[PDB]
Amino acid sequence: GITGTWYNQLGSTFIVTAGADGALTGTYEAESRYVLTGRYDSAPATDGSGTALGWTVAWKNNYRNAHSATTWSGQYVGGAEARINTQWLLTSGTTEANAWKSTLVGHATFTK
Amino acid sequence: GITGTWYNQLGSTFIVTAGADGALTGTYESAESRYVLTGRYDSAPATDGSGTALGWTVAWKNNYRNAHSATTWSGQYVGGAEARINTQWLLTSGTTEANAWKSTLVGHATFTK
Amino acid sequence: GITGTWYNQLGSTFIVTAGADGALTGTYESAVGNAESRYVLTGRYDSAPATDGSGTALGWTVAWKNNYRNAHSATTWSGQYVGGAEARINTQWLLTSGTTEANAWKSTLVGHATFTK
Amino acid sequence: GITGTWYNQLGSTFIVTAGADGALTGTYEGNAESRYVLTGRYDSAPATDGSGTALGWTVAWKNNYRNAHSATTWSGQYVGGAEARINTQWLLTSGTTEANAWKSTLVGHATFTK
Repeated sequence: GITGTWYNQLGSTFIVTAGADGALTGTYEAESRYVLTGRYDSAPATDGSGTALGWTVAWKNNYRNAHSATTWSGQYVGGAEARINTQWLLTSGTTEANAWKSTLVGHATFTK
Repeated sequence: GITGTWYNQLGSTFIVTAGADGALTGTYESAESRYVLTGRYDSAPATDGSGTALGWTVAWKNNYRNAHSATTWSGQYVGGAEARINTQWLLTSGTTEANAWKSTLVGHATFTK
Repeated sequence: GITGTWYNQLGSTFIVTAGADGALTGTYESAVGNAESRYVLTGRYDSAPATDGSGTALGWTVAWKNNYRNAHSATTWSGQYVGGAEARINTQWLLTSGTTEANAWKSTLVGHATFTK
Repeated sequence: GITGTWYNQLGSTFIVTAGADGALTGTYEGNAESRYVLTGRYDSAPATDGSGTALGWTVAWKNNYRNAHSATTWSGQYVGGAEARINTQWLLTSGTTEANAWKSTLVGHATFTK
C-alpha cells in the first residue's frame, strides 16, 4: 500500500507508484510540480517493523530552478492509518568557500 | 562531468549516468555487493562558480541480500581536474515503532572520479 | 521563559535554569519518575533574542553517564524556544556513541524532539 | 587528553578544559569579537577496547560584540594518539518565525586537530 497519494502537514503532497522492482516514481506538488524518484525495500520483514525507503527531488522544472535538491529517508507504516515518517536533507549549489552552509536538515510525516 | 565512475574513502564505488532530463541512474557496489541507484540533479546549474546540487537513493536489497535499509545521499558535484562529490547521507533501517527513535544514522562522504 | 520543567510525551522530562549570562543548567530525567535516569545537562541560549516573533536559539548536551550507568554516548539537541499559551521547544538531536574508527560510520544517530512546558 | 587547543580546517580554534566531573568548558575562536563561550559534556570513563570517547558541546553565537541569533551543537568523539583528533557532526539552528522554521537548521561535519 505505498502506491498512492500522500499529504504532509505543511501542505505538500506527492503521488507515487511503487513498482515490484523496488522502484519509486512520481511527482511532488503545474509550476510547482517536480519529478520524484527513489527506492524501497520490496521484501520487508513481517515482524512488525516498517518498510525502509527513500527518494529524491531536484527543484528544477520547466518553470523554475532553485539550484538544489532534497532527499528523504524514512519508513512506511502500513494498515488503515498508514504513514511515512521521514528525515530529509536539502542541499543547494554553493561555492567551496560557502559549502559549510549548503545543507539543511529537517523531518516530515506523510499521510495517505 | 557527473557521468562516470566514483570511489570513496573506504572501498565503495558507483557508476552513474546523468541524463538530459536530470535523472541519475546507475549501480552502487559496496565492495554480489551491487545495488541499484537512482536520483536527480540540477541539469541547468548556475555559472557563477557554484556546485551542482544532486541526491540519490540506494535500498539495500539485491537478489543476494536484504538489509531492510535504505540510504539517501544529498550533496553537490564540483568540477575541475580534481572533480568530486561531497555528500551527507541518511541511513534508515526498518524498525518497530518502539525503536523508531534509533532508526536513522547520519554521516558524510566524499567521492572521487 | 525557558526556566522551568519540560516534557516530551515519550516519558522524558528536564528541569533547567536559563541564566543571565546565556547559560543553561539543569537535570535531564530520561525516564519519568526514575531517579537513576538523571543526568547533568548544560547548554547555551540566545539571551537577547530578536523581537520580531522569531524564536530563541538554544542548545544543550547530555553525556549518558551518571553514578548508576554509563552508555558511552552523548546527545546534543539543537533548536529553538517558541513562546505561546503553550510554550514549546523544537529540536533536532544527534546521538554519538564511542566506536572504533572502523565502526565510526555508524556512530551517530539523528532525530527530532519537541518539548512542552 | 581532551584538554588543550584544537584547530579545524576553516581556521577555527577552540580552547577547552575537560573537568573530572565530565564537564567541558572553554572558548570558541584571539580577538575578542570572535570569541564565544562553550560548554559541553564528555564520557569521563570510556570503554577500554579501542573505542573513542563520546563528547558534545554547545556555542550560542552571542558575545559582547555581536549576536547572530543562533546556536551550534557539536556531537562526536575524541580519538587519542600522537595524531589525536575530534570528529564531529554539527547542528546550527537560527531563531526564525513560524513561517521559516522549516529551514532553521543546517547540518555539517568537522574534524579538529590538536
